[PDB]
Amino acid sequence: VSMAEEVLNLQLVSVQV
Amino acid sequence: QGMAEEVLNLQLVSVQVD
Amino acid sequence: NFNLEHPFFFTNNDYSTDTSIKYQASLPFNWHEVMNNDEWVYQYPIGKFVERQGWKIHISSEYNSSHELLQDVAKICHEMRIPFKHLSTEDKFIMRNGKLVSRGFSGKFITCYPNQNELESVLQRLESALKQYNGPYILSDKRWDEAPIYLRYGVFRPSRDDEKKVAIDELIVGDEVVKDERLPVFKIPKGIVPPDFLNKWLDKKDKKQGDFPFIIDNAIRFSNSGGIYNARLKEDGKKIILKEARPYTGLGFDGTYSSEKLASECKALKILNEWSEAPKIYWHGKIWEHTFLGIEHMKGVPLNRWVTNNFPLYEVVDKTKDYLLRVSKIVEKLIDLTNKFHSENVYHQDLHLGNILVKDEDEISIIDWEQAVFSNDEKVVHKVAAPGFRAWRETLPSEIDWYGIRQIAHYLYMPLVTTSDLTYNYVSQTRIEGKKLFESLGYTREHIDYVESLLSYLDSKCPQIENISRKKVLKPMHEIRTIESEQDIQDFIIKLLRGFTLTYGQWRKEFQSRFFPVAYYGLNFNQGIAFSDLAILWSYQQLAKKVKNFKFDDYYEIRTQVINEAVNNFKKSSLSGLFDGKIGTIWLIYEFGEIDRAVELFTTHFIEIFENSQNKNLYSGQAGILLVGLYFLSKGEIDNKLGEEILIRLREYTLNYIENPETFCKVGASDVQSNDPYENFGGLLYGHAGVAWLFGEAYKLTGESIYKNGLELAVDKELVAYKVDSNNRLLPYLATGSAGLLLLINRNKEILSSKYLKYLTSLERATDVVFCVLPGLFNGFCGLEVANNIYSDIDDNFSGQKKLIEQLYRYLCVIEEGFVIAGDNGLKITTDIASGFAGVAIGLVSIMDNKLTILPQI
Amino acid sequence: FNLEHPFFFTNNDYSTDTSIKYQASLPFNWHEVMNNDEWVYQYPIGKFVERQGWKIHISSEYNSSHELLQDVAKICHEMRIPFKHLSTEDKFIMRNGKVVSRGFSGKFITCYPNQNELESVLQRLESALKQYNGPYILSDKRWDEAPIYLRYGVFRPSRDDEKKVAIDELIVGDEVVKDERLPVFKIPKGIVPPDFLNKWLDKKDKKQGDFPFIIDNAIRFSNSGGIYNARLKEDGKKIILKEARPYTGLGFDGTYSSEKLASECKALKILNEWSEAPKIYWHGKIWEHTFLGIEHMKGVPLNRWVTNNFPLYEVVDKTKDYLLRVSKIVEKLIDLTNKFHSENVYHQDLHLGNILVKDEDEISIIDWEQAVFSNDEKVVHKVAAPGFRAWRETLPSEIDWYGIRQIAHYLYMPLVTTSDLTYNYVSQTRIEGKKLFESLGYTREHIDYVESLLSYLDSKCPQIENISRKKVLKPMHEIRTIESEQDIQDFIIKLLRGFTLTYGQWRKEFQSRFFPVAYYGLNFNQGIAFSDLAILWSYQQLAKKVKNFKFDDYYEIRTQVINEAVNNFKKSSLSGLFDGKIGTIWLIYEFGEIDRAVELFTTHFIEIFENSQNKNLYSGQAGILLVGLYFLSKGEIDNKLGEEILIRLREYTLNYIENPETFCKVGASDVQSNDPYENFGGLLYGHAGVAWLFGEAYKLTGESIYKNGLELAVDKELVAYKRLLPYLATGSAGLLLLINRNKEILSSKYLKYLTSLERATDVVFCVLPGLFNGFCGLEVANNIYSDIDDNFSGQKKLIEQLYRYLCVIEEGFVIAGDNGLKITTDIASGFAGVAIGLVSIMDNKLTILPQI
Repeated sequence: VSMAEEVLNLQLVSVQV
Repeated sequence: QGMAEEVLNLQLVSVQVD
Repeated sequence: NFNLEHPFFFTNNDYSTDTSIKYQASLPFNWHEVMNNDEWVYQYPIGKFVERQGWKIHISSEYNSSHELLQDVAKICHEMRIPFKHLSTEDKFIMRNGKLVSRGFSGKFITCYPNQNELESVLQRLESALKQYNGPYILSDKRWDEAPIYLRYGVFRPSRDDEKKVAIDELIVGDEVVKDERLPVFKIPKGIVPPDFLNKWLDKKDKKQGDFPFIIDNAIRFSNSGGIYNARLKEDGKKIILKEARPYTGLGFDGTYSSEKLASECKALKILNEWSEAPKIYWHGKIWEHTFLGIEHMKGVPLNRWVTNNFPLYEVVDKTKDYLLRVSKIVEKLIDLTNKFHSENVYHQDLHLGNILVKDEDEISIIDWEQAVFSNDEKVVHKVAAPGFRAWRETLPSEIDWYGIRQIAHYLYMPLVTTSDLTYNYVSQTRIEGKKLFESLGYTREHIDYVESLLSYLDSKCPQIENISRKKVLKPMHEIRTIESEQDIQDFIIKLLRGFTLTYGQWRKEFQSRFFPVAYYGLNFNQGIAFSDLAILWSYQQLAKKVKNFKFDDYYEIRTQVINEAVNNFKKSSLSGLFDGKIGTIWLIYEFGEIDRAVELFTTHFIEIFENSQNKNLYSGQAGILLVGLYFLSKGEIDNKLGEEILIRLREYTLNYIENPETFCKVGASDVQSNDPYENFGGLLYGHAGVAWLFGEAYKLTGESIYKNGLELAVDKELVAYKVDSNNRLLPYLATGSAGLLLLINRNKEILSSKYLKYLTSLERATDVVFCVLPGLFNGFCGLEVANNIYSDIDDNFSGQKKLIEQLYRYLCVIEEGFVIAGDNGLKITTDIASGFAGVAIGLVSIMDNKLTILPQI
Repeated sequence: FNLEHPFFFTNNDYSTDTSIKYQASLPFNWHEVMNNDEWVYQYPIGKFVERQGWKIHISSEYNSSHELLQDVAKICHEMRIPFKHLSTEDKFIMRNGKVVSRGFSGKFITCYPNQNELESVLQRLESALKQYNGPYILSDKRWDEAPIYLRYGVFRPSRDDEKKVAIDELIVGDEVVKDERLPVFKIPKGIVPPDFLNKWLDKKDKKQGDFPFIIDNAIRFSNSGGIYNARLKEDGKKIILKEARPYTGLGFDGTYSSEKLASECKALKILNEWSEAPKIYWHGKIWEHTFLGIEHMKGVPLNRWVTNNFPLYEVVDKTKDYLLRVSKIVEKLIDLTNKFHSENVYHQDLHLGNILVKDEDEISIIDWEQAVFSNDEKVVHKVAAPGFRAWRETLPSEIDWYGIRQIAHYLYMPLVTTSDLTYNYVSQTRIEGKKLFESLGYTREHIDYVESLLSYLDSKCPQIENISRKKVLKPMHEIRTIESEQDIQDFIIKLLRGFTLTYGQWRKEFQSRFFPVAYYGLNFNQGIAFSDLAILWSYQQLAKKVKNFKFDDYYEIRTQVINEAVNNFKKSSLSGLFDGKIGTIWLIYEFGEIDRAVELFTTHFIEIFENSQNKNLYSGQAGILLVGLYFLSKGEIDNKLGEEILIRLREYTLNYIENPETFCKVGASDVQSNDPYENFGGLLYGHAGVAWLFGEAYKLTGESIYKNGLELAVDKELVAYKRLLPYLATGSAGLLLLINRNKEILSSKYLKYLTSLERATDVVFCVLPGLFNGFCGLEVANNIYSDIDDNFSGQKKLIEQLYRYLCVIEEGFVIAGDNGLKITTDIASGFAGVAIGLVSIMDNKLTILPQI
């Protein structure tokens, strides 16, 4: 635990195949 | 038990206004 | 009922939310379910020919077995080819068996329509396949067999193209048509031979085994199963009032019939058989299938009649003051007896003016104990309540009676309890208002302190709860302040106008039909000066112009939008016989601005709205047209060619009025009240002093010899009704007379002789009442005060405000800074000319400049 | 949903809100004003609330929502901060669900304090709540332990003495920044935070046993998770994981997505010994969210398998061998369905995307989030695909069997999508697919095998009573051949009869429009695309082809549509041909009141020509030019009005000849919902409508100017000669329509391709039933200008193909609307969408567009 990485990886948006 | 007139008198309106 | 009713404002018929469990059955092929007018669900077999005017079978059922009887009867009819229909939802089933439903249509649940050549294959199947049956008795037929099966000769589907003379519910035998007998007794119609297998059924007959030992004498209108009537016992000669409990009818929203309600009243009045009042049961018996409950009637009057007969309305009425000894005595007797019956765990749950009976020497009596519950350990919401005696947020059965006693004691203190269902804790208005009311009449300080102390003692018994009913914005006032200067008027005006963003936008956020809410009588009316969404904003215009503060919020787009919704309402009203014009709308456009279209509309629609009037009146006839018509020619807006015909009608109306005055002036001696009944002929708007107003304004315009004679005739046509009968109960108001004829005399005071002006001082004491019930200007309170000092020719405007506003503080509910008024039948908030905001807006704006913008003064 | 009305569509007028509401006690010197049906604002009276301050968003779960609302109200009433909250339970479910956007989540309580009384009210709120854990809003950081989140948001609108109102622009200095609702907490530019909040923005914590995931892509961010792949550091196989943020994602019942993924974990833990069996490689809760990664097998979803393996054309299916594959995969489905019915685990959601197929026709079942572990209740099917919803709260195992029955009937005939509308719709597919599988020439053994399989799956379906208010809709079982013209009139009188039924059903529930419309065009009430009078016009034309009317309501509607179709010119502002200003005038022209139509055409003609910002046949000047050309051919106007129309049409084509692209823009080739930059093929939205204009212009006048532009337009449409879009409006059948219209005009080189696109447009199946983007538009153009009497053969083709889309009501038929479900009648897909084809196929007129 003890991390804020989950909220700061939750938007990247890529590929449409 | 078995009377049938309690429906057959219930239609009366008359007048009872004071 | 109350939960289906939209809170705050009134609502139209199109508010069926229908949040319940629907009634429906499974459809096979060769069949289809069609939807009727939101109450019935009709199913017919396709290809099968359905006839007209056949022997309809009606089936009734109770609440718990409703689903099983519906499914069984539907599965019987789907196997055959008999057309089929039934109720839509559960709420319509409750409404078809409620207490307020008409007894001509009660319990009709399934009305199947089988073939006229095959009934014996239908009726025995419906008898044998139903098994368990617990249905009520419809007031249609005579109970075919034992199962609730009823053979009414009614009407099927309407006539086809091959069958002429459709005559819905009118065809019986042949070419002639007799109306469908909606009498509750079964009656075979004139003609129609019965089938051979039904002639043996329609003989029946049975012998006698008793003759119900209580003789009914007279009666009044029923509700669903019993009614208000009087009877006499067979054994003793004492007067008895028994109640009729028809089985499986009179449901509330919960599954409670009237039979267990009268059983609860019986079990309450058996144990209550020694405490003087609340009489015991003389006879209780289940004869045939109905239930009867004989309770004797004591000599007394209801508390509403006692309030209206014993209250200081005038100085001459109730001499030597007193009245607080009587009020304190009857309230103390109420408290003592209420504490007496709160020992054996029995209560009332319905306190009302008609439930408390008083008699000679001020002895109370309590009746109508049908809602009593014998246990007090749960929290229940008040199910059925009088208009003004409803609880909030599931109070206990212990203090529902205490809340009712508190409300009736505040009615006895000062009678305005009727809006307590709208605003929570409304009695803080009546306490503070009645204190300064009784401080002005001259009642003694120790009696006022005694009644205030006992009233606070009941205020210590009401449960102070959190107010959660979507009415949290409606709060009472504890800032009852005197009027000292003009700032104390202008702050009242700016707050009263500032509340309209709230009370207008909240009507916008849920309703789109009208733009302003109205009363229940004037909800359908949307044009003219009686009930319109235009005259309210018109009155708002001069009330904003009469004060310095501008009250910005919303004036441009609404003032443009009212023209757009009113332009298509000049074409009658799309349904109008006599109110097609209601002219004076052009006067509102003249006050609004852009007179270039108002003159064109006045010249366009003036002639066709005159010949269509039949019942001659200012409102329902053509007499009120000429008052507005003379105004434009006095102002100089029309041509003399148009005005010559108007003056010709002015001259022609006087000769018809003075030739035969009894052509349309029928008042019927007694008071006409208002609204629809008793022909509404008291004076002015709803009466015949409007033509006296016509004669006054016409003679003020131009001088004619016949105008004064017709004016004196119209004055004497109301002056013969001089029945002041030692003051007043009666119907003084403004739109029914008294203040209106005072206004007529004070208008043209320089014209009439001294004989009419001599009557003015003796009717001034008649119209100087200290209390009225309604708050409007037509049939309310402020219509008196706007007419009292209107043409005094002296600067007493501040005295008029210091009278009117302080007397108006009793009808005011505040919306967070802004005040608002409940109208006629004051349970619902409203704003209109009749009883609401505009009834005091016109009063304020007329009393501060002496203009009276209801009607033109030239 | 439950609030979504059956039968027809509904944009927003049935917000019934039959649920427990949210409200708080109101003290004196306060207020409660109604906001836009979702919030109730409470503010103290005479207190100066400011603008552009620090808001606080308080979020909570469903169970303790009432208690937290009462606590926040009771701590906020005695002090002077304005306060607002949600209205009812249904709006709370809508704001905390799976379909709602992730930027607006958990918005329960938004108080509006001041700058000076800020630290006190935050510490008071933290010490007051101190519990009731809830959702994490994707706007801020979680202050303290209670769900308290401080967003520098938007306040009350600007005062009259202040300027630059600028709603949701936040006005930092003189410049204003767009308040983007990004999921990451991003402080906007400028704005110095206060001193007591400066120590809160930098509370960074150290690292720990960090997750071995490399997230590469993101496809499906709905509200809480996503359908998105990742990379595993240890196992070389591809991993796809799900994200379960706590207390978000809800149905109408209080079931969060965390226990849904827990149910998927406890299902796929015991589903590990099977052939497909996507096992849980890692399960655990990190920080506060819950993650769950499962293995992904190589394959394609069943949409792509059906659209790639089905005999649409006569050349794509070689040596048959398709029903054997269908029988193999249905047998595998039956065996694997009976496989997991022993250990008391079920699916409760059978979808096309939930069935994965690979090489050698091996099935694979995924998406087990709605599994159940007990079969002894009668719960209702809560969440379902559009076409796979059970009825009347039946047993979970036979809900799975109903899904298997519907997917097998999709595999037999791909028309499942309206089975939510008409109960037992699969009988239509079972009847109809046999008549074409005996027409393609498939083997009787395979056809009898798949029919025996479909009869076997019907034995395990719960044939029950139909109580869903859709007892009006029933399937057909009298689908017979067509061998006489009497078949045509007693079919078409049924199609006439079926229209007043749904008209009365629509008017008994709505009062806004007169006829139902599809969603795409529910608000549209003009033109010959989505209106209320074009359908009645097609009704009148098709009733004129029958010897008797037998219409209950036909006169007052006729006299009412003229009154309600003349005030839209002063209200609407959308021009063109379809849903345009002149389309209604064209409708009034073939309606009666010819003088009124000519007066309206002479009145509103110049203002609608320069008001078009596009030049398409859908919404552009080409439609106005077409209607004016038709009026010039009819002779209803004068030469003074008709002179400048040709001059303005010449300016439309001289730049078109020199510059053929102009408004062609990018080369898109898709349609989907037909808003975003269409495939521009064919008519309507297509690039080839100017060819129809040039053909109708050279029919009337004649010169070499229009012919060169006509051939250039045909060549510009001809660059798409290569597909899976043979439709009428947006597709290749419009080119066949143009060439059949102008066969004598175009040369033999251009007529050489007429025999080429015929085999392209001779498909035996289309999904939608309409004429714009359905099946009927192909068949109405297949014999539109044959110059021969094969009208009865055209009817015997089109109606026998149209039997698969019919649902019977009374003694009449009616067309299922767009996307299969939610029945409607318009020109796109409805009664009119077959009625125009029926009235056009036997008259060779094509009453959509004239022949000069």
